Amino acid sequence: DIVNRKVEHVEIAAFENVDGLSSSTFLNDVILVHQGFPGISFSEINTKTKFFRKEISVPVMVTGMTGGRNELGRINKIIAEVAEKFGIPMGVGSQRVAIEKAEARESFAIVRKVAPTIPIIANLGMPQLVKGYGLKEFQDAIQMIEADAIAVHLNPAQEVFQPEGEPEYQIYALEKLRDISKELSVPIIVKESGNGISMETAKLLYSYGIKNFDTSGQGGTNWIAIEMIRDIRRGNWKAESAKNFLDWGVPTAASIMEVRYSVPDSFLVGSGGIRSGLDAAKAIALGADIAGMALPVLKSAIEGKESLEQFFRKIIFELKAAMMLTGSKDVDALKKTSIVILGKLKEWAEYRGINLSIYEKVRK
Amino acid sequence: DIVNRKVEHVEIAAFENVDGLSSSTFLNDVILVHQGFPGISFSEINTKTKFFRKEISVPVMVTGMTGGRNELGRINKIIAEVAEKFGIPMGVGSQRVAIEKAEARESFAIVRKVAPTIPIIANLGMPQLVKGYGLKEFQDAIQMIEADAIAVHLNPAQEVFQPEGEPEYQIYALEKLRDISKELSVPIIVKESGNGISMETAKLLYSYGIKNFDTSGQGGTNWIAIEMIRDIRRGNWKAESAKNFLDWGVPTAASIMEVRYSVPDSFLVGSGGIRSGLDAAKAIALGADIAGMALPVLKSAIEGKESLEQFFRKIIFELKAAMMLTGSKDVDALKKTSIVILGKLKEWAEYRGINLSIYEKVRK
Amino acid sequence: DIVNRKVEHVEIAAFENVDGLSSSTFLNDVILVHQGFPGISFSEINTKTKFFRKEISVPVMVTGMTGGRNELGRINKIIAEVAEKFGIPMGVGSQRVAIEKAEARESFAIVRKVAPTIPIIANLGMPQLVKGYGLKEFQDAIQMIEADAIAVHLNPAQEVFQPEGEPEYQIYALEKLRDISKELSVPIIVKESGNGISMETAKLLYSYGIKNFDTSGQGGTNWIAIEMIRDIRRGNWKAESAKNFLDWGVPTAASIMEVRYSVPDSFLVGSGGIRSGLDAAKAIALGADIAGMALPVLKSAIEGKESLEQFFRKIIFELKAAMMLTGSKDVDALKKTSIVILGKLKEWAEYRGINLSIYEKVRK
Amino acid sequence: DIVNRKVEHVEIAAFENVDGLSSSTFLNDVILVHQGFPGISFSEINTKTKFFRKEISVPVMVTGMTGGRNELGRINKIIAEVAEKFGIPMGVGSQRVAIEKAEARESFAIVRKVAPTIPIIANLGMPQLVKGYGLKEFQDAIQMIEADAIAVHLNPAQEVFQPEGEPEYQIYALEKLRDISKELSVPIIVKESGNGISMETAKLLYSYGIKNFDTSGQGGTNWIAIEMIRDIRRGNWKAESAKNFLDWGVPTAASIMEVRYSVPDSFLVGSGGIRSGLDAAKAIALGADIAGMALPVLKSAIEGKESLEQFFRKIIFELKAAMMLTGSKDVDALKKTSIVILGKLKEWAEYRGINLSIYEKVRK
Ligand SMILES: Cc1cc2c(cc1C)N(C[C@H](O)[C@H](O)[C@H](O)COP(=O)(O)O)c1[nH]c(=O)[nH]c(=O)c1N2
Ligand SMILES: Cc1cc2c(cc1C)N(C[C@H](O)[C@H](O)[C@H](O)COP(=O)(O)O)c1[nH]c(=O)[nH]c(=O)c1N2
Ligand SMILES: Cc1cc2c(cc1C)N(C[C@H](O)[C@H](O)[C@H](O)COP(=O)(O)O)c1[nH]c(=O)[nH]c(=O)c1N2
Ligand SMILES: Cc1cc2c(cc1C)N(C[C@H](O)[C@H](O)[C@H](O)COP(=O)(O)O)c1[nH]c(=O)[nH]c(=O)c1N2
Ligand code: DMA
Ligand code: DMA
Ligand code: DMA
Ligand code: DMA
Ligand SMILES: [Mg+2]
Ligand SMILES: [Mg+2]
Ligand SMILES: [Mg+2]
Ligand SMILES: [Mg+2]
Repeated sequence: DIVNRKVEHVEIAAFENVDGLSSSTFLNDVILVHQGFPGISFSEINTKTKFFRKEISVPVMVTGMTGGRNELGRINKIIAEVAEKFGIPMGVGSQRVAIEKAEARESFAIVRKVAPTIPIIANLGMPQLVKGYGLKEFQDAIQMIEADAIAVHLNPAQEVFQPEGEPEYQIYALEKLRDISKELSVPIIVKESGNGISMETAKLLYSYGIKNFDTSGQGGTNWIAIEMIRDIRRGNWKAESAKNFLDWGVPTAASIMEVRYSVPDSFLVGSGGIRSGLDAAKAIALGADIAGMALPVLKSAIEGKESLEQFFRKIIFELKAAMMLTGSKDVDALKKTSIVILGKLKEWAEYRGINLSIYEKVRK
Repeated sequence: DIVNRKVEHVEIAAFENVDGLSSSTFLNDVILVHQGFPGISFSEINTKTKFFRKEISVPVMVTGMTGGRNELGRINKIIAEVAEKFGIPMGVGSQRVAIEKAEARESFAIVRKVAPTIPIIANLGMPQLVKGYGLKEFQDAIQMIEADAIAVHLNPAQEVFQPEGEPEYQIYALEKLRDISKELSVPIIVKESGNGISMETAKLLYSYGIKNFDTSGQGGTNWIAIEMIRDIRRGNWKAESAKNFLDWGVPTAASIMEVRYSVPDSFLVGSGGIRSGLDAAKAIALGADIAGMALPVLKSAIEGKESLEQFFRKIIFELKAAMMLTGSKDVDALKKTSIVILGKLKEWAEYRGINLSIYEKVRK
Repeated sequence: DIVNRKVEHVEIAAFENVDGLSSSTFLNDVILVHQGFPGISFSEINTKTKFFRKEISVPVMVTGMTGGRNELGRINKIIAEVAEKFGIPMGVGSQRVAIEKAEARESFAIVRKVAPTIPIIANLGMPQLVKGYGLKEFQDAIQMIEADAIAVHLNPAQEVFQPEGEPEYQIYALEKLRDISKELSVPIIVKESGNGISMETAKLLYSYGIKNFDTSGQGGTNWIAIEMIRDIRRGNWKAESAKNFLDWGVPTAASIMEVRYSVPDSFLVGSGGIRSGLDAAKAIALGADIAGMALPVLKSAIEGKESLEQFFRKIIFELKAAMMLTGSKDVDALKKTSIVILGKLKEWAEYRGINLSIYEKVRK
Repeated sequence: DIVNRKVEHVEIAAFENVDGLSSSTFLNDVILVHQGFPGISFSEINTKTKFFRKEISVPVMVTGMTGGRNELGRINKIIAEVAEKFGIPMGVGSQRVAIEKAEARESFAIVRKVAPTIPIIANLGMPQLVKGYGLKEFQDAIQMIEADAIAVHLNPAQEVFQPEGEPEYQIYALEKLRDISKELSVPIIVKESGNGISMETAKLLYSYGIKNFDTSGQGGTNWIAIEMIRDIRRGNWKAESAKNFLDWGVPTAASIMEVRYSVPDSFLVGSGGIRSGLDAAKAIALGADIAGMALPVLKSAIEGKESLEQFFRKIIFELKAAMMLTGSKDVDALKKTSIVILGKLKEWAEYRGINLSIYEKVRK
């Protein structure tokens, strides 16, 4: 029955209108400065970068989405085999459903069978830490796919509007997560799920030892929309309230700025509405180490292996065109390339006390 | 005949297009910062707060609207009994009509019969203070409903365009109000009626002893539109002039800032176009002690008791979602939560000498 | 034939779409701060003010438009008799046509027959000063209507696009104007004609003794558009060029700021797209001494005396509404009332070095 | 092969929708301040200016476009003979095609036969410098048309999306350019091609001795769009990627500021979406020495000699109208005339560290 949410989630995400619904990444307020003399040739552009103890071919990852039933595993299988082929890391979807039901397990393990070398990232929700999950459940999530890291997701907005949601985010959870991390052999990433990570939340997680963040800002998949749709579907009164919250959250671009600023040494995934290699380039230039994507990977995967391969080919070409046209021979140069910040993003940073001088120095 | 006006007011506000007509709250310029780790659980959120010497369940009030005839009293009955059920304060409409006609009295008194515990707020207009009302009339308004406070409304814009209107706001009235307040056993609130309270107005009222304010800013019920409609209806020439004034006034959000800034210890109702618990959260976060609402309460009340009950359930849920998602365990924490101010509201504050640093400290 | 262009000007201005065509006054960036406690009564509001040596009932004037043929004089007759009834000053149209043709004279003189007490303002164009006009022609313009002042118009944008235009604006014209002003027994006002007065132009005129200005900024009657239509009509190639210039000039609001700032002691008419008594209030609050209007007066005058009477009644009502609602018992108080400046006007002032503190003090 | 590309470029530029496609010059953020007293007469305005060792009649040039086949030469012939008649300089299109194929030569030489006195500017692409071209090729391009200068184009964005493009911009190319310039008897201009010159690029070029720049900013011909169209036509996958890059580049107005700022003594052509004499005047007032145009000259030339004569007549009239209306007797006075800069261009300059005070002094 958690298993039908799982398919309903994928079905609404894949086929309903929830991508950027009434929301914004603020990435239109970021401009990469064009260099008419790049100083490089396209063919010498190098996109390799570090992902924990592995090297990856591109600074992009697929973030966690699904798992829990065999048709969901077939999607994970297509994503994982193509991610392997391209040398990109892949997070799986929440593994709760496979801690609760042994028959859900293969729909996650298939990822590692088909992708033996790339970084694979486990996944469990914060609310499960408040309800009993502890070290052993983390280790089971991890071994089930021989993960190189585990992502713990924050989705309080989703849970608030979810018909059968669990909006429990007591501080005790962080004490538990900090303890669990002492004992785990792989790092923890804390990621949002469409509503973004602010500086208050990043400093707080940081105070409990978390150094790896995934912004998942607003502007991309709108989980408040997804749950609004599930509410409409059951005639649940919450739907009209969800609609008032459609634009709730920290935009992706602002979240990247807030996390890089407030935790200058964090390992940062910039995600939530990254739809092109140009978006990916902007995310990294603003301050992320890697760009994350979920929804468009799902939509291509459902179309098939070849559609997904073409999708990555296009993302990668678009990333390298942005590096070419900013004179960035490598990911490190991209992180330092010249930008312009305009509009609401600029007003957001100013109000929030993001001194642009210190900002430029910190993103580099 | 003032009784026909009372009827025509309700009918135009309920059924014509005057909610936010050519006007704006500026609340879209206020963003509540999302906290992906709230640090609390939904179920522990506490919405109680003080309203003078009483405790109320939710920091929201229904502000004054109607009374004067038995159908108007049936509306007041429904609002009051639901307000009583939910532990929320209720203002009644202008009681002038019941000072002038004894047969109008029961349409107000019904409120206290059906709501014996909640704060009830009496109502008289400023222009009646310059025309002979004094202490006794205030006391009669109060005792008629065993009121816990009396609201004196400012409606000069309305009066100017009213067919019918009395635009008399001589300073003598304030002298009289200050004198009356010496003798009254309950507090006075001064409220606008759709065009908002500016800093010069709030400082002037304060200089005469007024400490309780209700912004009633523009962007909600447009009273200049309502009178425009009454002018059209009678082929009165003033209609075309009212139309040029549709966007006149201080936007709610700016008014909240101006009042809180210029009278930092004021008790503040933030109202005028509050249409969701999210709007209510923003109002409180910006500087108000409570959020006030009138028009959407009227619309639900007209549909009936159950519709009105559902409306409050939804407002309260939305308020709590916004507290949850900012990590606000209680009203006091919401007042201090992180915000961003952008766009025209930012420009309005800057031009008016609202130093944002000092604003932050003052709102807390 | 000059007589024909005068006919054609009125016809295009009255009947074609040239009011505010692709242009803006920037008055939407000026907000008058609402005072919910005005401290006054509508009936005590005083709108009297000084116009040179006379008193006028309202701080509004009708600016120069027409004259030159008998049907044009019938329009001047109607405007003048209504202006007399209301105690408002009236400028006449360029009197060149009546210096050149004695039969054109009565169409100006009728103004003074019918309006024996109000200020009447004569009119000649700056280009004529470089083409032979001097003292005697000014004195002839003045005595023809026993004028209390003479306006000299600037219209270089119009003359550039006019099929038979004279774009001659040699500095010698100012030397001549300065000399003439020594000898004249009435004051000179220099007025633009839909393209506005900048600070450089105001300071230059001031250096030659000019102390009285009429901004005639962009956003109201678009004279470039008028000449563009005349060019289309004659298949003149210039029409396409005029179209690129439709939005050329200083917006009225900016021009009022520029002139009041750069010449703090000037006598200032704020005009160019004043369409309501609210616009008129904003213009005075921004820095003008009086609001000027031309096109809407022509349109009403063409419809008849009673239409024109109704029009002034509405402007006056709207002006007094705005004074009531800002707590302005008189014109002097309106000049000092609180405002907000936002948007492009704000950015215009900042780029042009208009320090807002010193601005606030100067407008007063 | 390349001859076919040359024909398809002209056809797509002339007849498809690529002029300003999803892009912007930012010239709408530049306002020339109107001067109601210009202090000059239209007939005394002088538009002459220097272009290296020649005098040209108007501060406008036609920038390089075509050549390579006899129908392309017939367009070159028409533009050249009209340019000659008007005293305006003309660049030819890339001469690569005529270095590779001797039959393409006459389509360039024709320009000098028909325009013996005006400056003619040769053209080669920067990629060819890394691919074997050097002094001799430059000298051939120059003698082929007895050029007064040679433009070297930057088009890395075009090359990236061009189906058969060569994105090779190694620093060695600049080393070679600098060496060539020692030996050449005419100056070098470095020009972009629709995507604009940033300060980092201008400083880098300057460091290798280049002092002559042509902004060719985004907002006019969109070469990324043109190549997108060629990719669509060939079902080449890159088209979808080009589409994501449609708004890539430095807007013309921003590029003019960046170059004039970071290289104050540069000789500077402002181009990329100059469509009227008004645009031309803005470009010069902002900091360019001359305004450049390509696409609208092509579309006129294709209609014929008389159409192109009419086009120039219009551009020059518009330019002079803008001088007239700013009080600019000559090109030098235009470069110093008062402007306002607003909106995104203002935010762009602030973010990029362009101090407006120092900007003003340098643009003069
Ligand atoms: C269908 C599907 C389902 C999930 C997701 C999304 C998608 C589309 N996402 C959130 C996802 O990883 C990502 O953070 C957000 O979707 C923002 O990225 P995009 O805008 O989708 O690129 C998500 N995140 C998570 O941490 N655990 C989960 O199980 C899921 N589930
Ligand atoms: C039908 C009706 C009639 C009244 C009002 C409202 C409406 C809708 N309001 C104004 C109300 O108290 C509130 O200040 C404004 O309407 C702004 O709130 P809303 O935007 O309507 O939530 C009101 N104000 C008051 O002080 N005395 C009054 O009698 C009236 N009457
Ligand atoms: C039909 C007509 C004819 C003229 C004008 C206007 C109109 C509408 N105006 C310009 C006028 O006085 C005013 O400066 C502008 O029209 C801007 O004000 P409005 O936007 O029209 O209110 C004008 N100005 C002036 O100095 N002498 C002239 O003779 C003319 N004639
Ligand atoms: C048909 C065509 C062909 C060419 C171009 C343009 C056009 C439209 N342009 C670029 C051009 O010179 C100019 O920099 C840009 O087109 C921007 O100016 P416009 O917006 O077209 O005025 C160009 N530039 C150049 O240096 N060498 C050339 O071969 C070409 N070819
Ligand atoms: C976007 C995201 C985190 C989806 C998981 O939602 P959920 O609450 O259904 O996950 P779980 O299965 O962990 O409860
Ligand atoms: C919004 C508002 C204050 C309505 C009451 O106006 P009114 O002038 O009809 O009230 P009263 O009956 O007190 O004159
Ligand atoms: C708007 C305005 C000033 C019109 C008079 O133009 P004009 O050039 O025809 O006047 P004159 O008859 O004085 O040339
Ligand atoms: C806009 C511009 C510079 C066009 C020349 O393009 P190209 O790559 O076809 O030129 P070349 O013939 O020099 O390769
Ligand atoms: Mg969950
Ligand atoms: Mg009243
Ligand atoms: Mg004239
Ligand atoms: Mg090339």
